[PDB]
Amino acid sequence: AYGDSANVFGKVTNKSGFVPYAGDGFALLLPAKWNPSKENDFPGVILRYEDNFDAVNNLVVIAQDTDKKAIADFGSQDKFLESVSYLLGKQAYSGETQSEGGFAPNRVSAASLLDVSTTTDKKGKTYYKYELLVRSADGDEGGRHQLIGATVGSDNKLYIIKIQIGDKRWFKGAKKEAMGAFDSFTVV
Amino acid sequence: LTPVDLFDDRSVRDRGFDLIYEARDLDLPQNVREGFTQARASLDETKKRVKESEARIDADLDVFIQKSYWTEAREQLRRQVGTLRFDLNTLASTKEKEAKKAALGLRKEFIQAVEDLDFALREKDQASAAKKLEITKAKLDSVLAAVL
Amino acid sequence: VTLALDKDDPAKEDSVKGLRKDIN
Amino acid sequence: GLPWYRVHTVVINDPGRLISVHLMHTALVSGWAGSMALFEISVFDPSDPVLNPMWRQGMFVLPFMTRLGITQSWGGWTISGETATNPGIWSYEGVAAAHIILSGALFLASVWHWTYWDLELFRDPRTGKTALDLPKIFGIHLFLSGLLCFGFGAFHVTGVFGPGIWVSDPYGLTGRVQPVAPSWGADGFDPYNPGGIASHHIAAGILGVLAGLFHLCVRPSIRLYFGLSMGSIETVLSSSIAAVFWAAFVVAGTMWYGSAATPIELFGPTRYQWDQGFFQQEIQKRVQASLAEGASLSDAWSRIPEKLAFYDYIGNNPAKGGLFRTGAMNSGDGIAVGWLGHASFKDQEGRELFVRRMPTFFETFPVLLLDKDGIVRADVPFRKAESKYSIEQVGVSVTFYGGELDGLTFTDPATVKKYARKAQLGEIFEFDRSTLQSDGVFRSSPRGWFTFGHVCFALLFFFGHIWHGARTIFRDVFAGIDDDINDQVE
Amino acid sequence: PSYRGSSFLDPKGRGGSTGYDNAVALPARADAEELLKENVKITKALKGSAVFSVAKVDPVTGEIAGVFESIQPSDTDLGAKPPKDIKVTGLWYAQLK
Amino acid sequence: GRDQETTGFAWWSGNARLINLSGKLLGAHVAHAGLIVFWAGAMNLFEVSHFVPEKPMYEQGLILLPHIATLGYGVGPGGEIIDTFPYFVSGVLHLISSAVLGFGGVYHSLIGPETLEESYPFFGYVWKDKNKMTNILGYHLIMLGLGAWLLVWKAMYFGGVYDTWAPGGGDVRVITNPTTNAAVIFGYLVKSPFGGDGWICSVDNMEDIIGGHIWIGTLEILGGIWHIYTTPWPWARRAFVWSGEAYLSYSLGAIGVMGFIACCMSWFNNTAYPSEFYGPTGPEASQSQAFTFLVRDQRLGANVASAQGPTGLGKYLMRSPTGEIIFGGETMRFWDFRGPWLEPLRGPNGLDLNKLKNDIQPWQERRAAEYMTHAPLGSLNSVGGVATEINAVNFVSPRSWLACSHFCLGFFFFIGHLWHAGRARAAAAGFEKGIDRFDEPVLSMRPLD
Ligand code: CLA
Ligand code: CLA
Ligand code: CLA
Ligand code: CLA
Ligand code: CLA
Ligand code: CLA
Ligand code: CLA
Ligand SMILES: CC1=C(/C=C/C(C)=C/C=C/C(C)=C/C=C/C=C(C)/C=C/C=C(C)/C=C/C2=C(C)CCCC2(C)C)C(C)(C)CCC1
Ligand SMILES: [Cl-]
Repeated sequence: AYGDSANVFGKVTNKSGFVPYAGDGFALLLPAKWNPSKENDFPGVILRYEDNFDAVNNLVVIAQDTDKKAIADFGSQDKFLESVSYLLGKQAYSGETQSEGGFAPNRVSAASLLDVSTTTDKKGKTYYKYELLVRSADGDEGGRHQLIGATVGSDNKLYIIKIQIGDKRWFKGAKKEAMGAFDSFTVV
Repeated sequence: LTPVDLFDDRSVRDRGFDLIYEARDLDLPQNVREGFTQARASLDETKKRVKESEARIDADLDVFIQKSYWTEAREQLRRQVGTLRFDLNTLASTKEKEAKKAALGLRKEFIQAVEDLDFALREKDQASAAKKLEITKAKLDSVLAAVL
Repeated sequence: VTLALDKDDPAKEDSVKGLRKDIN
Repeated sequence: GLPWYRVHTVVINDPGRLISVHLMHTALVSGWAGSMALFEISVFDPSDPVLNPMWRQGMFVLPFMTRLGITQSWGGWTISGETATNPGIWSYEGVAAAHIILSGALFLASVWHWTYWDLELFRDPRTGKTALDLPKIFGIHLFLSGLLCFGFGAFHVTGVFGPGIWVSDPYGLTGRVQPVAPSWGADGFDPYNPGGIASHHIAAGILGVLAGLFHLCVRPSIRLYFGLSMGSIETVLSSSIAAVFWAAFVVAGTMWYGSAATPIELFGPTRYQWDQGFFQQEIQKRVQASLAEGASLSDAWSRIPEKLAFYDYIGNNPAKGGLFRTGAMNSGDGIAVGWLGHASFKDQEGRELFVRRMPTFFETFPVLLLDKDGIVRADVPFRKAESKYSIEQVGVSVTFYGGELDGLTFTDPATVKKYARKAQLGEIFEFDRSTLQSDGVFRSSPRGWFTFGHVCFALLFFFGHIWHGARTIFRDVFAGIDDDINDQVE
Repeated sequence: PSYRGSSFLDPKGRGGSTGYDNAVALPARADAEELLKENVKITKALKGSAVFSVAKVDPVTGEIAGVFESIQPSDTDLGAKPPKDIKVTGLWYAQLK
Repeated sequence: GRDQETTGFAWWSGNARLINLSGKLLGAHVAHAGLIVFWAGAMNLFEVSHFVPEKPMYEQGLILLPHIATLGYGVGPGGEIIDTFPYFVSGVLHLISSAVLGFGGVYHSLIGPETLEESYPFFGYVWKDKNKMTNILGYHLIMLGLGAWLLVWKAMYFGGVYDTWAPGGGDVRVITNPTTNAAVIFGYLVKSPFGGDGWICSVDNMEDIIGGHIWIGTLEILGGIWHIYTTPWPWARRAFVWSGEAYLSYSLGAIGVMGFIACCMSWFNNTAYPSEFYGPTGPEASQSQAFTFLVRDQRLGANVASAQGPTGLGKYLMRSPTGEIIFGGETMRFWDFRGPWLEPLRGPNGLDLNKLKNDIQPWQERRAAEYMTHAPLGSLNSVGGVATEINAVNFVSPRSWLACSHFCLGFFFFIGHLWHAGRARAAAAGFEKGIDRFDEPVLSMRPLD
């Protein structure tokens, strides 16, 4: 029981709302109110934090070993997302339906790509950053916002970040936590 | 078991999508959130909508009056016209101080013509609303010959 | 492949095998 | 006159009618014991003692006869699963008749003591009024109590003259009535030792005789005569009601927690055996005993007894029941017919999967399939619109080992979800919902029903201790307080 | 179309797209002979036929009206009851511009 | 001061000592009227000092500034606040007048005469004098009548008031044509209070509000002159209790209804309580959500008319139980909502989806998205969501404070009615101290009642 004084009348140590993280080969600023989840959704998960309030709001990094050195070697950004389309999940309902509203027939979920970019960092490597809104037939959370970013590191390993935020929480302030984590993602 | 499907919607944010997301984050000022800063900062976007507002008045409002469509003429005067009061202050706040009183004086009587046209459209008086509209278009051209 | 300890951990986790000697 | 709740206090003044009114209660209790044992024998199904035993069938007082040696019947059948060549007189039906014959004998004795209430024994000498010498009366009955206690312990339990008690293995497989030896070390206070039961009733029987000889001879103190109100027949009632809820918390406590006096072959497993993985660990201890010596999977899972896999099942947990889910445990999920195998789950990456079992709290519980290291890999999702752990995509197949489905594999995503939802309930079994027209939702064992009565009785008898202790200390002010009682303030 | 959507949930909480897919409150007979109303919630769309008859023309305004007659299926309760045929008659109206 | 045994009232009911003390009772009211003006001065300047212009008026916890904004002092088009100095003058003129009211309230409570009956016969009153009570009742109706003409003069002549239904967006509008039609003005009063009527909480334009205050101004000037020159008729002698606690209880039941009315007025109405200043109503924020996701999903390629919900009613547009095309969802209950951002999209046959697929204006989706994140749900410590929400924002709507405070105040003053009307009817009858014990009236009744 080491005796350190209580912080009476003292200055705070963290009002940023972000915690700096350093895994293996990457570094990012996690949302400070999020906590580690013991879930492996995908093959290649290193860390996966989720929100304390609801488990829909979460992020995950994925480190796949690859044979290619640049992210342009995976093709263009449109041809890249169709390869890594497993990030958005799979429709486990192979039932036939035409009564869900705002969807194609037999589709109970429809991802919609809203933004792409080709931003880089001070090392020179370009990233493929994505912004989706995945709606469902029940329409939980008012939809789900996806923030996918991917790059290949200096060890031929594909690092993919995916920040998922429910749309209900998105306009209520989880855009600041997600975009601040999404811009902070740098693979060294 | 099938994967989810994508859709090319990367141009909806270019048109109109990220507009209700700007009106819901409580870090922006409300003049940024209500669309008030963006109207004051870009003069041509007000100059676009004011010429659009007279296109809804000089051509689109008389048609509902001879066919006596009142609730489509009450709200013709409020839907896209519903920014014209805020717009005619921004276009009049770019002038000289003796030109602004000439601008805001003409702008004040065009308000008194629309609010008299609204009351004419409220008691369904077609002989008055067709007469109050010609007064309204004359006071409209007097403001728009002053602020632009 | 699997020990009897880490077969009763993912199935019950309240197991008397899994709870005692769990300082490791 | 009297109220309705005060009618039985006509007996508080005369001891002859107190004999007659305890005799009528004793005739009704043993009259229930024989009548309930006749009802349970008339509905008991002794066909399968391995997979439809007595606690599975709603038998409540039949595990109490079988606990103290009565294993045979006048229908040929036994409990261990063989034919009785000589049932003797102490069958189940002989004891069910011995309580009814005693019920009528105690009935006639109560009619005698009701008419011949005015016995000279009840009037003390040289005052002539009805009086009872409650310190010596206690010394008589404590002497008889320790004499029966020592008799039950040295002769009945120890098998010197009587038959013995039920003793089984730790895992409820090999259980008989055999004599025990008393254990006089520290081991006799382990309540899962049956030798401590015999060593109890010898030591507590001898001390109860020696204490009985004390209270026969040594009259009480005068200061302790008034302070405990010894001259009233109700200060013995309050202290006896205090004795019998203390006992009923201990009795229902050891029934619920399990003891050597509550075997699981008679009363069923406990809820702490499902929670702590008691049978699951042993089932895995015997598979790994066979895979290490060199054997196949399907040849190792066949070596597990079908009775051991039935203890590892949530429907035989006594805390998976309901207060008004009435009847046998077979009325809930059906009569168990055969063990249907051991469901082993593998996905398309060749990795084993383990269903997270339903905890005892959960009425419903989502099915999860975890890996070796404890990470969820597959589930039956609630939302199937964009899933990432569905059985369909992960590719979960299920293979059985042993049982009725031995060496059979199911890869159909509808079939696998059916057996994944049965594997959270424990080992997989085949029932019949047509023999008893079963509801579909579980019941509690007699281990749970006995505990429910004997804590509700032990709690209502706390209030009766409070009421009758108050009526002795405040006997003088029962009908009201005095008129000049205003001296108790300043 | 199906009268309820695929994400409709019955009183026991199961449905087509969302839901349990079994009777969870009956854990011993969770999946059984009752797979008609728990295992598949059928959301297949049926077809109906309608007969329109133009009765009046106002060509100076481009307005036409008439009488319609349709026959369509009712509802299948997500595939739990046979749908019944319903004959709907009445009027209609449009504007040709 | 005064004690118990000279009055029969303890310390906890000691304002009942000055029932028959006319001058002390006058200083009791004038000092209390100082407090209402003092609070209105102090809480105004508290809200001017804590006003931040780069935040909405309803987000800042302001309940008095929206009342001065509704009069149109210092507001621009669209509810934009031009200057805050008109709100500052209203705070000081109450804070200075409170010292004047505080002085004469302290004066008549300490130095002024105890009963002003024999020295000042114009102000003196006995509670049983039915002429003098109607005389004082007539004086104050003329004050309420001339107070109601202040709102009419300020709307017709002195700059106008804020009209949220104005063409071109809401701003300050001189109400040149107030509605003096008795069939329209007295049609609100006999309207049912239920859904689609809302008694007088549905008054939908400012011309009925200002024209209705012409009626309430003239009738109170005329009804004041009526009570100065009349006494209550013999049927009114027959029905009322004529004590001072009775006259209090009459006022307590009248004002406890008025607390319930202003509870439902501020919760439902958005004309006299404009949403630019008070925030969206309960119905307004729930209708704003369905409008927000209807515009969100038209742009994401979906026919919101043909879109079927999971129940089969229609996810975005359904039909009202009287046949109007309304918004779908659980907000079918608020289909009779009208709003100045929503009514431009609404034709005769409910909402017009031709007008709603092509002519959604960018200012309407600005404003309706603001109203969705400022729904009048919060918490007691001002969190600002549903009860299942984390501490992110700091918001409870003023409508949520105005309705909840005035239901509680309206409920207790109905209890104060039941207290004092029971007591004054019993104290005039003589048995408010208890049963006489000599002639107990139950003992002179026939048993087996
Ligand atoms: C001597 C005659 C006799 C015999 C041999 C039996 C034998 C039997 N009875 Mg029956 N019975 C009898 C008389 C008899 N009974 C009478 C007179 C009654 C009416 C009161 C009953 C009522 C009865 C019922 C209601 C039941 C039985 C049952 C049973 C069976 C198991 C007994 C058991 O587990 O009890 C366990 C006994 C105890 C745990 C004893 C509790 C005594 C406590 C621990 C002592 C506390 C007080 C003590 C004085 C403390 C001081 C100790 C020391 C200091 C001296 C067994 C076949 C059961 C059965 O299966 O029948 C169908 C059953 O349910 N009996
Ligand atoms: C401590 C006493 C005790 C205990 C633990 C048991 C335990 C058991 N008995 Mg036995 N039984 C007993 C005394 C006891 N019995 C007595 C005294 C009788 C004679 C009436 C019987 C007669 C009897 C029969 C005939 C049967 C059982 C059965 C059962 C089993 C199922 C339990 C059940 O359904 O509970 C039901 C529990 C409840 C309904 C909860 C009771 C809560 C309170 C008491 C309700 C009262 C509230 C209210 C005032 C009642 C008014 C409602 C009105 C509509 C009736 C279980 C092993 C059954 C079995 O499986 O046999 C094979 C069976 O068929 N018992
Ligand atoms: C060994 C247990 C025992 C014994 C011998 C007594 C004996 C007595 N009690 Mg006490 N009592 C007890 C336990 C006991 N009580 C408990 C556990 C409680 C808590 C509930 C009470 C609470 C209590 C009160 C509050 C009062 C008594 C009174 C009395 C006296 C009259 C009883 C009477 O006329 O009932 C008459 C009863 C009836 C006519 C019908 C009762 C029917 C109920 C619903 C039970 C149904 C019977 C059921 C079939 C049997 C199952 C019982 C179960 C334990 C097996 C008598 C001296 C009274 C007293 O002291 O008088 C001065 C009195 O006022 N008792
Ligand atoms: C709005 C609240 C209010 C008001 C206006 C009054 C007013 C009055 N009460 Mg009541 N009273 C109240 C609340 C109130 N009371 C409450 C809450 C209780 C319960 C605790 C009581 C209990 C009570 C009792 C028991 C009695 C009264 C009595 C009186 C009267 C005589 C006062 C007196 O002699 O005090 C003298 C006290 C002082 C001089 C102390 C100093 C207080 C001064 C007035 C404070 C002024 C401060 C202010 C800032 C000055 C500004 C000046 C201006 C120039 C700016 C007076 C009219 C008495 C009565 O009935 O008379 C017949 C009486 O016996 N009151
Ligand atoms: C009745 C009208 C009314 C209304 C609608 C409001 C509404 C509001 N006020 Mg205003 N206020 C009022 C009266 C009112 N107040 C009064 C009378 C005062 C003078 C004290 C103030 C002084 C005031 C200040 C100084 C401030 C506000 C603020 C606020 C805002 C938040 C309030 C809050 O968090 O409360 C929290 C909820 C409560 C305190 C619950 C109140 C319950 C009371 C205490 C009764 C409890 C029952 C209890 C048992 C009885 C006690 C007596 C008993 C012990 C004998 C909100 C807009 C704040 C704001 O937003 O400023 C911009 C702010 O700073 N108000
Ligand atoms: C602060 C306001 C106020 C107060 C307290 C009084 C008090 C009084 N007035 Mg005066 N009066 C007032 C304002 C007021 N008046 C105004 C403003 C006018 C002008 C319109 C009048 C005109 C007036 C006349 C002409 C008369 C009175 C009379 C009376 C006396 C008896 C009233 C009565 O029992 O009504 C009881 C009311 C009823 C029996 C009517 C039935 C009420 C039910 C609820 C139906 C109401 C329907 C109505 C259209 C309202 C619908 C909406 C409602 C549900 C909210 C009493 C002294 C009488 C008297 O003796 O004076 C000399 C009398 O003859 N008053
Ligand atoms: C304008 C309204 C009004 C007026 C003028 C009066 C006037 C009077 N009342 Mg009445 N009364 C009213 C409203 C009113 N009352 C209401 C609304 C209620 C219901 C709650 C009552 C209940 C009531 C009772 C029960 C009694 C009186 C009594 C009295 C007399 C003396 C009161 C006194 O000295 O208080 C002294 C003041 C106090 C002791 C302090 C009380 C403070 C309480 C705890 C509230 C604290 C304020 C707190 C912030 C509010 C929280 C609630 C909020 C959430 C809404 C006097 C004739 C008494 C009397 O003699 O009858 C004739 C009496 O016994 N009144
Ligand atoms: C005469 C005689 C005889 C006969 C006898 C008999 C026949 C008997 C019977 C008896 C009986 C037959 C008895 C019975 C009893 C029963 C009882 C006693 C019961 C009771 C019940 C109860 C007590 C219940 C309770 C309860 C309730 C109410 C409900 C639930 C819960 C409880 C449990 C609490 C002979 C011939 C042999 C010979 C000799 C003589
Ligand atoms: Cl909804």
